[PDB]
Amino acid sequence: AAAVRNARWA
Amino acid sequence: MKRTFQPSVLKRNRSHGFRARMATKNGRQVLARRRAKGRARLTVSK
RNA sequence: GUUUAGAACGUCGUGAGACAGUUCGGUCCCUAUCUGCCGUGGGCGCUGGAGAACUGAGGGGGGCUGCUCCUAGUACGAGAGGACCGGAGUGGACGCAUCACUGGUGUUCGGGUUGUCAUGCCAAUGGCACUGCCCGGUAGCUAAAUGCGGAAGAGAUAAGU
RNA sequence: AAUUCCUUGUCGGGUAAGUUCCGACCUGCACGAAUGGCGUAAUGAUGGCCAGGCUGUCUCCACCCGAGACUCAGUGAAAUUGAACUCGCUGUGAAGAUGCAGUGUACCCGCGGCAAGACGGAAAGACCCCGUGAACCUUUACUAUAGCUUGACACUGAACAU
RNA sequence: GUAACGGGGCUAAACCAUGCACCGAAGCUGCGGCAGCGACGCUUAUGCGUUGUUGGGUAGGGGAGCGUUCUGUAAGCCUGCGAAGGUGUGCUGUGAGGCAUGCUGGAGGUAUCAGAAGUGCGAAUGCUGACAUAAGUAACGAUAAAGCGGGUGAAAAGCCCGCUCGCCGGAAGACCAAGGGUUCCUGUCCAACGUUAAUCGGGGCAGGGUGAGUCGACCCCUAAGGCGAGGCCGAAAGGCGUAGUCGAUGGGAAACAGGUUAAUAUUCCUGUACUUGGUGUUACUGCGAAGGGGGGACGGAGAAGGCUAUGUUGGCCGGGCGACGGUUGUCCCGGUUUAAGCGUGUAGGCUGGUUUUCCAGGCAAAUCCGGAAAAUCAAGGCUGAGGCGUGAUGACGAGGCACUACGGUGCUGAAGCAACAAAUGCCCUGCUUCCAGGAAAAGCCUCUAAGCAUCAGGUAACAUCAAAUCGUACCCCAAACCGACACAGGUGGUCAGGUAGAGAAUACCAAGGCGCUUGAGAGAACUCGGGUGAAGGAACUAGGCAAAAUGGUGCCGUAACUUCGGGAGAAGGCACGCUGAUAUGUAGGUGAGGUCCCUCGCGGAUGGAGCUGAAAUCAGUCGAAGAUACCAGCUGGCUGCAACUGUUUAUUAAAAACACAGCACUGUGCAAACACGAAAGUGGACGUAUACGGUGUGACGCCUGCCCGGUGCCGGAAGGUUAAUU
RNA sequence: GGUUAAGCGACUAAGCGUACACGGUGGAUGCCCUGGCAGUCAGAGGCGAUGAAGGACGUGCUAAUCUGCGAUAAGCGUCGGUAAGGUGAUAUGAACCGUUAUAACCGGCGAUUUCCGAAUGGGGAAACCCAGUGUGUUUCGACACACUAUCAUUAACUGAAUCCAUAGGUUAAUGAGGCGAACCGGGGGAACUGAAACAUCUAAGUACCCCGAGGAAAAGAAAUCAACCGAGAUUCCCCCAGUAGCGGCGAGCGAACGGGGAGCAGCCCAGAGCCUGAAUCAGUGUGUGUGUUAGUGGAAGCGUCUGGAAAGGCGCGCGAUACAGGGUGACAGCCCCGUACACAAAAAUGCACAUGCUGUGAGCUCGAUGAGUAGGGCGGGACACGUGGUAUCCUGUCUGAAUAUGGGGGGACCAUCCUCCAAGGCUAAAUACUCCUGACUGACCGAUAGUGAACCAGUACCGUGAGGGAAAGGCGAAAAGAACCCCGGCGAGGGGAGUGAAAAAGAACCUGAAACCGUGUACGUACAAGCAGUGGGAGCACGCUUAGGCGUGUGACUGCGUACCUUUUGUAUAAUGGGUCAGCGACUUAUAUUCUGUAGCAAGGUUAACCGAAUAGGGGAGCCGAAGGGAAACCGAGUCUUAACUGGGCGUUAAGUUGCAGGGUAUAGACCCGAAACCCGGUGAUCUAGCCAUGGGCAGGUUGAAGGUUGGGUAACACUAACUGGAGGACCGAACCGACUAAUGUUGAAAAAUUAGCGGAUGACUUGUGGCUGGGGGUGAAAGGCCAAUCAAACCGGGAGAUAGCU
Ligand SMILES: [Mg+2]
Ligand SMILES: [Mg+2]
Ligand SMILES: [Mg+2]
Ligand SMILES: [Mg+2]
Ligand SMILES: [Mg+2]
Ligand SMILES: [Mg+2]
Ligand SMILES: [Mg+2]
Ligand SMILES: [Mg+2]
Ligand SMILES: [Mg+2]
Ligand SMILES: [Mg+2]
Ligand SMILES: [Mg+2]
Ligand SMILES: [Mg+2]
Ligand SMILES: [Mg+2]
Ligand SMILES: [Mg+2]
Ligand SMILES: [Mg+2]
Ligand SMILES: [Mg+2]
Ligand SMILES: [Mg+2]
Ligand SMILES: [Mg+2]
Ligand SMILES: [Mg+2]
Ligand SMILES: [Mg+2]
Ligand SMILES: [Mg+2]
Ligand SMILES: [Mg+2]
Ligand SMILES: [Mg+2]
Ligand SMILES: [Mg+2]
Ligand SMILES: [Mg+2]
Ligand SMILES: [Mg+2]
Ligand SMILES: [Mg+2]
Ligand SMILES: [Mg+2]
Ligand SMILES: [Mg+2]
Ligand SMILES: [Mg+2]
Ligand SMILES: [Mg+2]
Ligand SMILES: [Mg+2]
Ligand SMILES: [Mg+2]
Ligand SMILES: [Mg+2]
Ligand SMILES: [Mg+2]
Ligand SMILES: [Mg+2]
Ligand SMILES: [Mg+2]
Ligand SMILES: [Mg+2]
Ligand SMILES: [Mg+2]
Ligand SMILES: [Mg+2]
Ligand SMILES: [Mg+2]
Ligand SMILES: [Mg+2]
Ligand SMILES: [Mg+2]
Ligand SMILES: [Mg+2]
Ligand SMILES: [Mg+2]
Ligand SMILES: [Mg+2]
Ligand SMILES: [Mg+2]
Ligand SMILES: [Mg+2]
Ligand SMILES: [Mg+2]
Ligand SMILES: [Mg+2]
Ligand SMILES: [Mg+2]
Ligand SMILES: [Mg+2]
Ligand SMILES: [Mg+2]
Ligand SMILES: [Mg+2]
Ligand SMILES: [Mg+2]
Ligand SMILES: [Mg+2]
Ligand SMILES: [Mg+2]
Ligand SMILES: [Mg+2]
Ligand SMILES: [Mg+2]
Ligand SMILES: [Mg+2]
Ligand SMILES: [Mg+2]
Ligand SMILES: [Mg+2]
Ligand SMILES: [Mg+2]
Ligand SMILES: [Mg+2]
Ligand SMILES: [Mg+2]
Ligand SMILES: [Mg+2]
Ligand SMILES: [Mg+2]
Ligand SMILES: [Mg+2]
Ligand SMILES: [Mg+2]
Ligand SMILES: [Mg+2]
Ligand SMILES: [Mg+2]
Ligand SMILES: [Mg+2]
Ligand SMILES: [Mg+2]
Ligand SMILES: [Mg+2]
Ligand SMILES: [Mg+2]
Ligand SMILES: [Mg+2]
Ligand SMILES: [Mg+2]
Ligand SMILES: [Mg+2]
Ligand SMILES: [Mg+2]
Ligand SMILES: [Mg+2]
Ligand SMILES: [Mg+2]
Ligand SMILES: [Mg+2]
Ligand SMILES: [Mg+2]
Ligand SMILES: [Mg+2]
Ligand SMILES: [Mg+2]
Ligand SMILES: [Mg+2]
Ligand SMILES: [Mg+2]
Ligand SMILES: [Mg+2]
Ligand SMILES: [Mg+2]
Ligand SMILES: [Mg+2]
Ligand SMILES: [Mg+2]
Ligand SMILES: [Mg+2]
Ligand SMILES: [Mg+2]
Ligand SMILES: [Mg+2]
Ligand SMILES: [Mg+2]
Ligand SMILES: [Mg+2]
Ligand SMILES: [Mg+2]
Ligand SMILES: [Mg+2]
Ligand SMILES: [Mg+2]
Ligand SMILES: [Mg+2]
Ligand SMILES: [Mg+2]
Ligand SMILES: [Mg+2]
Ligand SMILES: [Mg+2]
Ligand SMILES: [Mg+2]
Repeated sequence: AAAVRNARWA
Repeated sequence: MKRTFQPSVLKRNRSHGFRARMATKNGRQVLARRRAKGRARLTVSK
């Protein structure tokens, strides 16, 4: 399995 | 790092053994399903 | 910093919560195929083969400047003050090369020393402990060390005469 | 002020220079007394600020020791991939071009490197919006309901006093 | 990057005004071909010099076909003179296609006209299988380290042997439990497995290997808890639970040393023991419970004392006279080991002891326990290390000679002592102390009931039997277990050598075990782990992040503030090596011989030999440096928050958050409130308001003001309003 | 000719491209079926304390596994069948047994039948542990059998409080326990979904859970319907009819009367006689008949040709109540097994008829005629019917009759009239289903299909567990499975040889495609810019032709030319999709309705169930059409509207109906794939959180509380000094535990770690072994944390193909 990171602008 | 599986024969037989399963009808229904499915190993007991 | 989940203040809301209000804490991945770029090779071509030295089409680098001195305390100015032009000297920044000097390093050189082990023992050595810890140090590499560079001069010109 | 929007408020201290810190001021945008107020020794991998020591943190990097990177031998992946005979510029164009137009440049092919671009790779976007989507949670949203509570009847009968 | 003619270039190759040419499209016209449609000429379901006209096309509508599998046609036809399938070639139709053939293959295939569909695939981050790409690139798994000679082999960096080197040594050693299940040993083999090769292996293959009265398990006994006759409850299922019955992680009988296998051993062998039952004999005889009592039987912390394990030194025995100066010496090396059991009962710990008597108590009884009195004894009893003796004229033992397959085998075999130090082990389930006040049962001991008291049974001494069954190899902080891996991770217990050190830290070593399953070169950038650094010293940066620095013991000295404890190791400073002297090895510790005493022993008092051994001072001496390495606090000042130790988002947040002691409010009278449960019941609690639950606040200090309108809560009940019911 | 100069200049291929040839990899295509799928006709619908289902371990000449079997262990006895061969399979071999009937094999009936499992002597972690009693054994150590669970029922014996009694207790007899597919009855009972939301409603009394029974079950013999005529139990089918109705009158739900069929069966008690054992039923024996469980016979061909082989070809025959099929070296009526027909049972058993016993009562007369019930109030449920004006049925609650001179019903209610007699029971058939047995069938599949499984498949494997769950078929006719030689490591692999029709069938074995990867040849390619092709085109190579030149391959050079799909106003777009190949993969099916086409009949058309030797025929029950208008009564080629229409609305000349095909619509999953979720039943506290029980661990070094003693002080204290003491969620710091900072690593050594530092380290510590709390629940010093790498509602299965106006 895995995960994600929203470093992008909100 | 300690994982989810720590072997214990006494605990394993007391939890899923033939006599533990057959004590209740719900476990006895598991045996009926496994007998109907034709499982080679009915319970976890050796 | 903003921009998650934690928490708190003020504020809003009955409340859950909310606030370009504020406070504290809080995971930034990718072994380069292609283009591009910096280097460095292989292949073939250039009309016999081969070894050298060149011409320079073309391309790139480089192009900064201060302060003193002389001109001259002259021109200018009542004075206070104070040059143009031109010529010297000495710096800053930048760049290149170099290690003679000044230094760094020099776990491959020499020495001192702690603990312990070994070489039968003593003595003398060696191993290990960050090179055990230190003191020095050749060559090399290196800068903070020291040499050099920016130009002058032409051609055609900009604005302008 | 963990609270002050205006705001880096004003004054003082600290610095060569302090939007932070410390002391005050009160003008409390929008503090406040057990959703505690103010103080408080000690404690804190607590937050902010200052000083000494200390240093390659930095001015400004140099050298050295190892492990990789490089070469040889052996074994031998991966994400990705429409197909490629996969240059620059200007312009155009589902509006930021290796592929179109024009034009320039460029012998064929490796190796070591750097990551500017291939709107690079990763994951049917978490922000925004939408669906008469989902879920939890809140309440004086709706409709109910467990529970709690009221009375009648039944279980439950007979004297007396008001 | 010229970039505002597409470019070149142009003074007309621009613009303006006239012309005549030419170029220019799938438009138009020619010359063929196909198809749709309209009214005709004859003929017309067909069709004819027809003719006119139309034919871009998504969504979509209409129409006509191809091909695939199957059924009828088809018990036909095609086919070992080569069917289907595959792979080429040729021809043909507007198309989906069709026809034929060469080769492959070796047994099916199927005309025609109808019928039926799992009837046509490039996409769906489609599904399954196969194969690419990156790519011979990354990686080959801790930087603890390897090297050589020899051997085996087809082949050796990796296997075997040997000699060095390096690593661990509170582990990276040894022994277990749990867990695994043969991985153990031997032989054999190198496909696959091993991140390379491999002769090797935890790989393949074939054999062998696990021996118990005493170790465990089983067994007896109970804890939490489970199950649970009857029982209670619940639509059914079922839930709870009594008597009971299970359930160790706990309590209960007994074995040690030596030797031995390729692999097992407190299990086999040797030697020497022990225990519980059964049976028999003999003697003496009150036995007896589903009963009673005792016992089992229990905390934390701390303090020593007595010991042993163990270590050191000396002595003794054996060996050595040194590859290079010295080494017959106070020299060097090695050894100096012995259990359970039995006897003694020691240091020490605990308790007064012994009779008689009574008694509504211990569910009845009791001779026991618990009570009441009286007498008399100055003791007695219990427990317990260790030592010593025995075990043991034995075993073991350096070494020795002979044989032999490097093993080995056989024989022999000296000394086998003392002092000192010393545990975290033992005495100790003790002692002392504290509050938070620290299992059970059975075995065991004792007491009597009923039921026997000739008997049985009990006690004692012999003899004798019996002690079954199961586990036992091996790994067990790891390549064998948990992590997909021969995985830098995790995993409980036991053992605890030397030097230095307070120490189980740390460094170097012993025993023992390893060098981590790809290497060999090269010595770029860059990256990682480190070393050093002129001068400056936080100018860096959000921030002294990181690094550097500090670091020990003794002594001196130490502020604000404080809850008087602290702050405090505050800060700051001084002394540390070696040698000698005091004092040839001191103070101290230990303590033999000897000499007295004993109602006599493991005795007491003297006594000081011999060992062990700081600390200080003085003097000398070496270095730049003596806490020299490793190891090992940076410090101070102001301030916010939280009192504090603690807890928390396993896997980006350890905080000011949560908890917290304390405080207050409120509920709760015990069949308590409350909570879990359709209920029974259970928790609360075997507690009782000095208690419990809920809520908020959050040590401590000083304090906590005003509002009851709103919303809740509490109390009242006259009136208004109001359900079922009648 | 030589020397210069200028111009031009092929030949090079490290490699690459295209074409062709030859291979490798791979297992598609085709062919095949001892496997599946759907059915038809029958049978059989249970097994079990006489120990089941399902297993464990054993058992052979046996090393493993499979299949059998159970210590009598691939088997023993007996009775039949049958027999010349035979000791199950992988799977040979060895050692043997048989051959005319005790080899073997098949069937009937027995014997044996370890251990676990309802499991039953007790216990237990299933295949293990521990007994008691009694009988019988003796080698005095022991040994062998038997019995000993619980509950229900019955009968004995004993036996409390408590005098009898009763409860209770002890025996002894019977019975029940469990397993199993669907169908059936009953007790409980969803949600997703639909309503384009969502409450009533729908889904649905479905899924699921629980209880019980049978081969069927259930229902069942009118207090029923009808309507003034009548019908006459129940069940099932076709109609009636998507009608009447129900319904936020929305979605949707949905009869009955009556008719046509299948099949029909009626009785008993509520009581006594007169008769009498009557009919009938059940037990059982006793035969017959017909099955079942082994079996027997079963017709008829040769020659020649091709070919490895004949069943094929070409000839000439023969059988057929047998030309159903299978096998045999290619396609067999006559080769083989069978098939059609004709036969068979020692023993067991089914079915049916008859008969004998054991029960069982038939008939007649006179009586009797189901009361806390009907009904009612309240609250619900069931009837198509949701409270509505709601009859009828069931009742949680509260009441409560009449009783034949009486009650019930006739869809509110009343009267009248019909009809029936509740409050006690029994009852076959027609109906539903298939775990299982046998035979047969298919415009069903043919190894990615068909069961998940054609193969040692519910296996390997995954998960703690519930549970999930694969991949994998083909040599040839016969293994004749390659003797021997050679290379190699006493290998692997390969070359010969040999076998065979073929090895171009060699076990990596039928056919062997494509992607992909090679070797060879031809051509092109090292000054050349881009979807890589197209139009033109030299040259070279090559095949034909005869010089007409065509054909093939390559292609210098040149004009033109920015992939495909999806989604869009618009994509070369720097928007989505795709590494490639092969295989698979999406508009179907059922019913109804409308329309079109077509066929038949026609003012008619046509049947459905069912019957039926049965695609025929029967059955016209019904359905549509020929007449409409109106709300309806009604009227009618008219009718309604209105008082009435000269009117107006709707109708009146116009052919339909039944098949078949097709286009739509409707209900079902409805073209395929995809949610996050909701609901139901289970599995998880071997991880983690808390708690419970029982054990363990915490080197070393400091600080020095209370208290105590001894002084000083006080009248005594207090106070003070010294010395003892050893207090603490005390200090420093290893083990141990935590995880604050930074670096590395992030296709990890590791799906959270390592290195250097960091905090705690006698406690609210830490740890071992057990135990307990379970999913709207747990647990939580509280973060929405944790509850098996998953948590704002775990996991598994089911509803389920939820739904998806979206892609
Ligand atoms: Mg921030
Ligand atoms: Mg940060
Ligand atoms: Mg970081
Ligand atoms: Mg980065
Ligand atoms: Mg030099
Ligand atoms: Mg150096
Ligand atoms: Mg030595
Ligand atoms: Mg070293
Ligand atoms: Mg120097
Ligand atoms: Mg100039
Ligand atoms: Mg000039
Ligand atoms: Mg000018
Ligand atoms: Mg501000
Ligand atoms: Mg200021
Ligand atoms: Mg301030
Ligand atoms: Mg406030
Ligand atoms: Mg308050
Ligand atoms: Mg702070
Ligand atoms: Mg400082
Ligand atoms: Mg290096
Ligand atoms: Mg790949
Ligand atoms: Mg490109
Ligand atoms: Mg552009
Ligand atoms: Mg490269
Ligand atoms: Mg980069
Ligand atoms: Mg909207
Ligand atoms: Mg023209
Ligand atoms: Mg045209
Ligand atoms: Mg067919
Ligand atoms: Mg062909
Ligand atoms: Mg063949
Ligand atoms: Mg299809
Ligand atoms: Mg390589
Ligand atoms: Mg690469
Ligand atoms: Mg590499
Ligand atoms: Mg390694
Ligand atoms: Mg070697
Ligand atoms: Mg070492
Ligand atoms: Mg093995
Ligand atoms: Mg081994
Ligand atoms: Mg090999
Ligand atoms: Mg092995
Ligand atoms: Mg023994
Ligand atoms: Mg044993
Ligand atoms: Mg023991
Ligand atoms: Mg119970
Ligand atoms: Mg019971
Ligand atoms: Mg135990
Ligand atoms: Mg104590
Ligand atoms: Mg000793
Ligand atoms: Mg010498
Ligand atoms: Mg004593
Ligand atoms: Mg062992
Ligand atoms: Mg061993
Ligand atoms: Mg593993
Ligand atoms: Mg551990
Ligand atoms: Mg350094
Ligand atoms: Mg410096
Ligand atoms: Mg310096
Ligand atoms: Mg700064
Ligand atoms: Mg720091
Ligand atoms: Mg301080
Ligand atoms: Mg502040
Ligand atoms: Mg975290
Ligand atoms: Mg953290
Ligand atoms: Mg608080
Ligand atoms: Mg008030
Ligand atoms: Mg109030
Ligand atoms: Mg076929
Ligand atoms: Mg809806
Ligand atoms: Mg039956
Ligand atoms: Mg026959
Ligand atoms: Mg009646
Ligand atoms: Mg009633
Ligand atoms: Mg009602
Ligand atoms: Mg109404
Ligand atoms: Mg209504
Ligand atoms: Mg009603
Ligand atoms: Mg396959
Ligand atoms: Mg083949
Ligand atoms: Mg060229
Ligand atoms: Mg072209
Ligand atoms: Mg498409
Ligand atoms: Mg694109
Ligand atoms: Mg893609
Ligand atoms: Mg029609
Ligand atoms: Mg008919
Ligand atoms: Mg009719
Ligand atoms: Mg009219
Ligand atoms: Mg249709
Ligand atoms: Mg549809
Ligand atoms: Mg502490
Ligand atoms: Mg502390
Ligand atoms: Mg934690
Ligand atoms: Mg990093
Ligand atoms: Mg893993
Ligand atoms: Mg500490
Ligand atoms: Mg929770
Ligand atoms: Mg939150
Ligand atoms: Mg989790
Ligand atoms: Mg939910
Ligand atoms: Mg599920
Ligand atoms: Mg559904
Ligand atoms: Mg779906």
